[PDB]
Amino acid sequence: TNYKPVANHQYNIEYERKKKEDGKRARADKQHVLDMLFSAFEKHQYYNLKDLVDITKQPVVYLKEILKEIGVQNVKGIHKNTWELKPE
Amino acid sequence: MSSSDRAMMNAFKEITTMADRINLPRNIVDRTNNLFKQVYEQKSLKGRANDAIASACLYIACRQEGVPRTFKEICAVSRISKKEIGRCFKLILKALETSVDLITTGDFMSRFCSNLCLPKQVQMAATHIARKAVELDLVPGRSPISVAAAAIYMASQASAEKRTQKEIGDIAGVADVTIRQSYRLIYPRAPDLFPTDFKFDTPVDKLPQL
Amino acid sequence: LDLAGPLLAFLFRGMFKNLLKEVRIYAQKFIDRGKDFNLELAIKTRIISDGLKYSLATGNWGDQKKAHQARAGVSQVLNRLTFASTLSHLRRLNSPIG
Amino acid sequence: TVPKLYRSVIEDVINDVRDIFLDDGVDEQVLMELKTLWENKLMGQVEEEPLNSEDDVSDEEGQELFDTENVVVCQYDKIHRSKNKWKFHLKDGIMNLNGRDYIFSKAIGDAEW
Amino acid sequence: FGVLAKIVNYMKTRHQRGDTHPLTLDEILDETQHLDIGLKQKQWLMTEALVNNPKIEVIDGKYAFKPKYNVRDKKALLRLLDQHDQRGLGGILLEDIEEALPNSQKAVKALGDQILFVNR
Amino acid sequence: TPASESSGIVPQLQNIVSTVNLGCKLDLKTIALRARNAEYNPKRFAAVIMRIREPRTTALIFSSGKMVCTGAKSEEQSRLAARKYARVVQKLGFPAKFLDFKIQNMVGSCDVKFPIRLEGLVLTHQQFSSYEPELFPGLIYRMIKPRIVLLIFVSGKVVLTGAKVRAEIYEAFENIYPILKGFRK
Amino acid sequence: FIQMSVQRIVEDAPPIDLQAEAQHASGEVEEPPRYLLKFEQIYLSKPTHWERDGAPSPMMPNEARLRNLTYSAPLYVDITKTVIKEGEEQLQTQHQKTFIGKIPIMLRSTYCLLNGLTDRDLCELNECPLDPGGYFIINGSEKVLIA
Amino acid sequence: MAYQLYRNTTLGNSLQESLDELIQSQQITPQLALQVLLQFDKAINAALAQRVRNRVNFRGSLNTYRFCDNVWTFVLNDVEFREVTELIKVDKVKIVACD
Repeated sequence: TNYKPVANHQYNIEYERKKKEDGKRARADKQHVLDMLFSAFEKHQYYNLKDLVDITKQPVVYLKEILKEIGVQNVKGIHKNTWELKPE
Repeated sequence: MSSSDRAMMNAFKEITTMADRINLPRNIVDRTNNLFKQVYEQKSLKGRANDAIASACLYIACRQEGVPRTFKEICAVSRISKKEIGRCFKLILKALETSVDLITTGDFMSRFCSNLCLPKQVQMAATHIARKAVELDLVPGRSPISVAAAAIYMASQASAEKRTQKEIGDIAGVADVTIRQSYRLIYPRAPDLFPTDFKFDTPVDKLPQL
Repeated sequence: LDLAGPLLAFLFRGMFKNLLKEVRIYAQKFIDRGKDFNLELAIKTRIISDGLKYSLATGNWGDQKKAHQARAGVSQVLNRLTFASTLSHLRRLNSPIG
Repeated sequence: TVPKLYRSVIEDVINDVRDIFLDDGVDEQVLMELKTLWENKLMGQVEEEPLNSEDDVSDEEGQELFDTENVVVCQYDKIHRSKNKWKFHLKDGIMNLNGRDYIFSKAIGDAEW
Repeated sequence: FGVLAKIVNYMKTRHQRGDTHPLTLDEILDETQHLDIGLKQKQWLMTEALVNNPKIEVIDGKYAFKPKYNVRDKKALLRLLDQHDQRGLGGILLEDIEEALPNSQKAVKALGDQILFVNR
Repeated sequence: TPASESSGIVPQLQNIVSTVNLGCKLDLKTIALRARNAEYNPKRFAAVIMRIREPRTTALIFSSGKMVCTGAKSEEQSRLAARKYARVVQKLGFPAKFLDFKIQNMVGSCDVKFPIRLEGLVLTHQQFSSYEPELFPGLIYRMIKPRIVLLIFVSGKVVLTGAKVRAEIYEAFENIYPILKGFRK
Repeated sequence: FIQMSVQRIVEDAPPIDLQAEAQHASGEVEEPPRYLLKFEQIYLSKPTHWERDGAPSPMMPNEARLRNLTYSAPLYVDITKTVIKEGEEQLQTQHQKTFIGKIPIMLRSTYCLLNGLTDRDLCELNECPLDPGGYFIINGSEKVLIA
Repeated sequence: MAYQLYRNTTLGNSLQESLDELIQSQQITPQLALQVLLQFDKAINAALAQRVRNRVNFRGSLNTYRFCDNVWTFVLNDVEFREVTELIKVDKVKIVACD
């Protein structure tokens, strides 16, 4: 018979990791994020929103506010909310 | 043509998959299925994880069948923290407006002694030891399972079927020091706590100390 | 002549493929979270167990949801009219009836 | 033994930048001047607005800048507090106490506030 | 592209902030403390980037507005709007805020005056 | 005739929680910087945590300007600290105020000095009393009279909280003590 | 079949390994995590039944008839967990011994422990000495495979 | 991330002053001073991870504290650094603790 661990082990393991850092970070970046945008878009004209979320450490809704500010977006013929910098 | 129930529908498969892991009687599971259905129908707690509710339904049914299983055990078959199960449990008691029952040590004398393959005489002796101890409130603090395990320990220590606290501790899940403390609380009455129908393998005087 | 062993192994083989994939579905969940692995939690023993309960009880042969039509009535309740009737039941032989 | 270690670093840092000095086309005697200069350097209210009716519980901040304090710089491993009881777990530190210089690899502390 | 988007955005920002006057590339570098972008890049930005921009306005030796060419007219765009013969090209709510002031206070009065809004 | 057949053991109040608005938006980063005895980490929480040795309660300074006072032994002391907190924030250079001050929570405790049979108690008052030895060693009594929560322990110790009025602790305790005496072991 | 065939399937292809997603750009995490699973001997308990108290008991085929239970035994397995975690900690192994199921057993099987008992033992069990079985008991009902 | 802060020390400053002199005497280029300082930074970090081994215990009541950008800055008073030979009591000490 297998021991009951009062809390899910992996969840518990998840806990040691979880307590280290949060995704709830600050917005002192109406600037550092655009600079990073030049870096990414220098490699390709357009990127997926999730991938844009990966470089960032901020809420998507806030991120949505930024991508609207210097760009527009697509379905790129692939439905996916893909964003790119404004050609104009 | 049924998206609303699909998490509930899946929850009962997961209830069944949770009852599966430890060979639970279906009557218990059925009430459990009925309990969830009821909890689902309220929807007041829709802001809660289904698997916790299923697990809490499960803890309740065992108590409703007069044979509770420890959250520790219930945790073994689920990802939900004992805390969240307890939390959800309270919510269900409030949700379904129904009372519960207090635990008894003897209800776990069976399987643990079974897991140790201890003979009924030791098993029954432990139960008296436990029963006498609680009637006298010799241990107004320690969890009854912790108290029961030490009684079992004492009993096992009163028979040839002696076992180390760590093995017992391992089976009950309680800390080996907690048994050690609980033992210290029951030890003063080790001799008189035994049932009148018993055959020592070791004198109470020769009962170890820790 | 078809017997229980090669037949059971076929279900055993199929359910194991079902079981292997079901655990793999957890493995997909495991990579999804990236949270530590749990072997006992992925387990769904009953699936095969209950699956076998059907084949054994009804005499039917398959996943019932799909393949089963060509293998109905593999297995039946023992006859106890006489011991000889019973022994006859134990030793009876059948065919795909063409 | 500790002052020796400090030297080891002095030798190691100077030597390891030597090649950089060369890359600038700078003479190694200048490097020796660097070391030489360096070594020599070594040795009540009744309204929601009249808040000022509560003035002065704060003390003087100029207590914090006169180098009355010797300085310490170190990474921290763990900080703990219990209402007024503080606990500190520190590592890899540079201390400068009474003009003297010290170093440590690990530090554990306790404090009340 | 990013730098240009940064240049446009800064120019927009400083203008909103109060600097309602034509600027230069050098003046932007200077004010942004990014002057050390390299003469080559500096030059390429000045005589190709601010040339490939399709809406950049050469006032003389100073670049002007790309998104809003109209003056700080603020309230009243009635003369343009009334033109039902061409619907009035009317103005975008974004364009109106860009023009001078937030729309809402003006709009509340305008809703009972001469302006109607569709969410479309 | 006494109000209760048992009466007293002075349930002493031990903690008060209050909140107040400084009437202005603040920059906690600056505050954290300026303060000599406060902590702040946006990665952990959006407010500054400040403490004073005189009040010994701790304050929570939201960017909104709202503040929380904790640790105080009395509503006044909570008010005093919060007022004391509000001045220094002002003294940092901010237009802090004492707008909308109110008590948020009060905590009391006492000992009945005798053991009681919780089994009977959780049985007889399941509607209100609540306990689980597998959960927590203390019995939880949620009184509704004055909406008070009590915590009842095997040793006879009791804790009361959720109060915004000190009398309610006395009152909640005045109702529960006789009952407890009737549940003496 | 019990002795080898199920085991041959267990001998066949149960080992599986799984590798986590790379999740690009994370940094310098050396490469996506990876996990492997390994299996050894399969184990079978004697026919037994778990009473509502959660405790086990011997499954008497006579008991199976009365309580209308399905004659079955626990099936157990040696399981191994094995990390080519694609990290510096390659070859780190973790052992399991896992309950996989309850297999219904043929009467008079080798595992039908009554098979050694005398007629006198069988009558002591209230079993019929001229009842060789050879058919399963499912939900207390007798079931025979037709060839 | 490399800790530039360790350049703001006697060790770091005596280097920088000696280097600044070398810049005043123009015996080196400012770029050279930067690379050497950068190397010194890398070198001093390494020495901490390697040559350093000694640990110390300390006690002292907290006088003041501050925290921002994952760096704590305290100032404690009546502090006592404890070592088997170099016991050191101090009226006040400033503590900077980077992450």
